[PDB]
Amino acid sequence: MELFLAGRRVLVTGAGKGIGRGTVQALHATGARVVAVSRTQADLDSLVRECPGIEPVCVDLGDWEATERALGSVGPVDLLVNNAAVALLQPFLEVTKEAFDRSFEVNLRAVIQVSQIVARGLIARGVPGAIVNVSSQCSQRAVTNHSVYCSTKGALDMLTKVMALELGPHKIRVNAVNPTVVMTSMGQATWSDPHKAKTMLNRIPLGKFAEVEHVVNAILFLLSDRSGMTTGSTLPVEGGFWAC
Amino acid sequence: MELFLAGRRVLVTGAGKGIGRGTVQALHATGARVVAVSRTQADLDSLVRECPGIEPVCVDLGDWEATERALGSVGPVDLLVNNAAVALLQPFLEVTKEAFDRSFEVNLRAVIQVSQIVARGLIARGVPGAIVNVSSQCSQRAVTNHSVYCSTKGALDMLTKVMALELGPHKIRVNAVNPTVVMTSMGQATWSDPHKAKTMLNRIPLGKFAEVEHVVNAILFLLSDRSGMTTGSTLPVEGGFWAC
Ligand SMILES: NC(=O)c1ccc[n+]([C@@H]2O[C@H](COP(=O)([O-])OP(=O)(O)OC[C@H]3O[C@@H](n4cnc5c(N)ncnc54)[C@H](OP(=O)(O)O)[C@@H]3O)[C@@H](O)[C@H]2O)c1
Ligand SMILES: NC(=O)c1ccc[n+]([C@@H]2O[C@H](COP(=O)([O-])OP(=O)(O)OC[C@H]3O[C@@H](n4cnc5c(N)ncnc54)[C@H](OP(=O)(O)O)[C@@H]3O)[C@@H](O)[C@H]2O)c1
Ligand SMILES: O=P([O-])(O)O
Ligand SMILES: O=P([O-])(O)O
Ligand SMILES: [K+]
Ligand SMILES: [K+]
Repeated sequence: MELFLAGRRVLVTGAGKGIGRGTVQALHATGARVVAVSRTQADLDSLVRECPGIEPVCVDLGDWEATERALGSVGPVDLLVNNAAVALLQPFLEVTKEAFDRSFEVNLRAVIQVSQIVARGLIARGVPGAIVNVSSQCSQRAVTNHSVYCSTKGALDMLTKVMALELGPHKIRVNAVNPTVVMTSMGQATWSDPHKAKTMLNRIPLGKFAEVEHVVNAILFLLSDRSGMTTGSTLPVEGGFWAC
Repeated sequence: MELFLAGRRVLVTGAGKGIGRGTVQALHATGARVVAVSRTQADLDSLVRECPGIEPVCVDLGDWEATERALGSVGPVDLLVNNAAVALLQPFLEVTKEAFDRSFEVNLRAVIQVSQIVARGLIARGVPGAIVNVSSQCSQRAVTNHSVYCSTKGALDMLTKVMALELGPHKIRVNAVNPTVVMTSMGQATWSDPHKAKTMLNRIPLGKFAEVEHVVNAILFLLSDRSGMTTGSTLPVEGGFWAC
């Protein structure tokens, strides 16, 4: 099923590791031109060795001022994948001001900032485009010790809908994908213990966690014109967790 | 908190046992006039003995024609509680035509028929009113062997919403209540295995099942003018089941 990403310029945040890195790889291989944004330069360095021709951009997206100086000069971007996030887990009664702030600055405020930059350029060129926000299964279902993280993702699902509403007349689509655990570093830091994992597994009808590949496939579908009448949506990649 | 039910005429379906029976008693105590509809006569005989003054109507609500003949002549009814239902549990691959038909005739078609009769009368008298549909936590979360039952409750939630929409201009509110397991006869036949109740109990934050009185409290709030701007909703009485 052609998806018409060959040739397009795509920006991916949090591309150094995990889902964002596999997204860059998938995109490169299909022919799109990629701008890889990430916090750690050594991740970008290896990625430009593996995926020749991408453009690396190293910046901490939690810093509004520094992001604007690094990204303002990126140029024409057709497609955008907002993937960077942090997961700072704390029981509710132990949540601190600093964990709150950092989590919201990276997981949500950055999503606004980068999206504005790409959406202003699409409008100025008068062309259509698409944005995918990587959310989570726990945007809609509570998990212990995840009150701050799950609130950013709950906020992100809603941000996705207002973006979709306000950007729809400029033919820019905006969608979220909501995966279950993925055994990236972020998932393995938390669900590596056979027992905690087990309690989640028993709730997943397909009886397994997601692979990076499942997530990328959903991302690529939502970026392509194949999903031309889908916007404001939250696409689950959670093996059926939300259904039961 | 005055909910001003005294003096109005309320119809309750499935009044012979469980939540419906508990609803009739609560209303009876508050001075409302109750029409009690149920399938089994002996259930209504003892109900009239404990709550003198209620009007019993004995009829099988799955029978459209008998219901019309039984209820067409019931008089001014201000408030309606659609509580009667059947739970015919079969694995999806064993669902039969008969279990399907019987479940939808009782759990949904009867809701339409009795609500039409009550809504027509209210509109003729030009007075406001309120309808509560008793739904379920399984209206939005799947449970094994409940494909038909959960579908009737999912249909009920949505019916509630269209009812709310069309009857809104006539000052009739329509809401649903969505309880977790309750240890009526309906709850005791399924969840009586200790290992059974355990699976679900661990997914309920308040760590217990619902009592009849919790459900009745919610029905009464939704019938009262205390909930005057609430229509088309599904109020969970499930100890937080839906939240995680
Ligand atoms: N893995 C799962 O269990 C899972 C489940 C549901 C949803 N998700 C979502 O999937 C997305 C990716 O997660 P993942 O598992 O791929 O995580 P990961 O393996 O930890 O990678 C996240 C990437 O984002 C980068 N990043 C984080 N904060 C940054 C910042 N302030 N500025 C620039 N880049 C930053 C990280 O860089 P550094 O490592 O250099 O900091 C890393 O390259 C997230 O939005 C996450 O919430 C993941
Ligand atoms: N108990 C639970 O765990 C639970 C959980 C979530 C939601 N709910 C909902 O709560 C409501 C009541 O449940 P419950 O536990 O109170 O059930 P129950 O104890 O079995 O009582 C149901 C009542 O409805 C009557 N009824 C059933 N079919 C009828 C028909 N065709 N015509 C006339 N009357 C009929 C029954 O009469 P007969 O017994 O004489 O047939 C009985 O009096 C239902 O809508 C049920 O789906 C119950
Ligand atoms: O809700 P998560 O922790 O499985 O992403
Ligand atoms: O009606 P249920 O969801 O308690 O089985
Ligand atoms: K997670
Ligand atoms: K049930």
